[PDB]
Amino acid sequence: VENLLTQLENELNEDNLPEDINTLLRKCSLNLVTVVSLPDMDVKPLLATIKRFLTSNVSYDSLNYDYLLDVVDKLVPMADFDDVLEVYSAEDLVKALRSEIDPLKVAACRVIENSQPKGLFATSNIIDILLDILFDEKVENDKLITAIEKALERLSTDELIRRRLFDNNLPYLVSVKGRMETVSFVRLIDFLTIEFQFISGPEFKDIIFCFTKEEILKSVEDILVFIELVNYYTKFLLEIRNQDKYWALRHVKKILPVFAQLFEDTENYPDVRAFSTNCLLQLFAEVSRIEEDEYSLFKTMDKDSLKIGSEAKLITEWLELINPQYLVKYHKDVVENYFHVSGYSIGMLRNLSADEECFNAIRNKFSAEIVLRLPYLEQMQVVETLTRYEYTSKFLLNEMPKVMGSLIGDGSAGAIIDLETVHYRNSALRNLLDKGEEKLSVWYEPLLREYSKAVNG
Amino acid sequence: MDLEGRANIFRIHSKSMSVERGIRWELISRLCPNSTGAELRSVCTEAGMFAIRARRKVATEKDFLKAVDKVIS
Repeated sequence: VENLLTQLENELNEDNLPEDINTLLRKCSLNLVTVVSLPDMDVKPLLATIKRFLTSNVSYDSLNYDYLLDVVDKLVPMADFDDVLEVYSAEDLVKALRSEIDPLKVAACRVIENSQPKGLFATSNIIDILLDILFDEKVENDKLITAIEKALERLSTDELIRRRLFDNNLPYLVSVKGRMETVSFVRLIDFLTIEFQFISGPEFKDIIFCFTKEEILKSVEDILVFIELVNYYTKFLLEIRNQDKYWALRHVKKILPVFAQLFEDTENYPDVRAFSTNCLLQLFAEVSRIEEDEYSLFKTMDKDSLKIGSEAKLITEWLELINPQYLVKYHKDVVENYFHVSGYSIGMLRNLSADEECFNAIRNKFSAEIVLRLPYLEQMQVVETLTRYEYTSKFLLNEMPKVMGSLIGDGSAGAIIDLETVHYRNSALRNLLDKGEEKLSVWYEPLLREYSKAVNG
Repeated sequence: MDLEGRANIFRIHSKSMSVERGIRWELISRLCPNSTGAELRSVCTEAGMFAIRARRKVATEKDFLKAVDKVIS
């Protein structure tokens, strides 16, 4: 039913526009999603036509633009780009963006997204244009904002396209970063987070990425902006630890201590706390996992602002996010005087047992009795976790005999319709089997069968 | 769903509760990307609670942030 609807549409358009052209697009679109590659046809009599419908200052009632666009968005990527560029020359785009037609804009936006060399228009102004429409506080049409954003994220892979961003627009970016206007500002922040992934050490101007200690304090006046930034940084530190970009740490290491203070100082800056408390803890949990020497930076933020331990209201919170290693060393007394095996602490247990050393501090709170007390649903969650590490498994497989069984036979483990319990239980077996028959002493037989019975049904 | 459907979900699930005009959904949503379609809903219901928790009978944009931070953490 591919080439069938292919021409069924192209022709219904050259007519007087039947009152079902909206339905024809609706379904013919899903057929495209299935079949990956396209036949050996020419996409000129179609795209060169739809372009006429979108560029036409005249609209039609019997035509749901939303669908018509969904078709184009799923056609440009399939067919070769050389043929696409023939319908949309490098100059056509420039006009499509400067036109007063939103539906037309979103079109070229995705045509640029699938530009053959990710550094083709790298020497054009089309890139600066999109950036101009993106940070244009006026533009409310979402379908466009995203279309452009997703278009940049795909081209920002090339080295050239990035230059046209942080070299041919460096002044404009710093500009928007200066106006700091809710709408416009926020759009730049989410953008930066995306670019920091395809950026190297040299091509990195801390004049658009890093924020002055002042800027942060000046955003607190518009919480929406403050929160959006705390998350930006939280992700920034995240991206660093995973992609081993320990070079950036030197930059975003001066402002981190600023957040810690804003968090503590509730008298002045009351908003910050009870208006972004959680999103902040998310950052402190990332700072504790920063690649530094003897946890220098964090060791101070804790001793100065985030006085972990002092506030009980947060004790649980802390032991659920803050690095387990740092906790078992500079706050061992805490992880030792509060973590109690329960469906409630099911959270802490996951983060705390992340470090063999840390675990060996809570392992004294564990006991088959306390575990089998709580309902099955929570048991699987606790068990499954104790099987996410080797040092924890050994424990569950020995010191905890009874529990191990409460995981396999019961008479009809299939009587478990609870999707959640099934998830954890079935998982607690998957990683528990990777232990190998050697280690899994006498539980191998029951496991390989209980898991097999679950994998099938 | 990331083509800013999160924005729509809000707009739609909102016109069934007491909420003042304005409330830039485009931004409120940019604070919940990985939020599976269902998550958006859990925020709205909570948002209204803060408005009640206080006094107002209508939810303001700030009540949503007070919820998103309490939901998506």
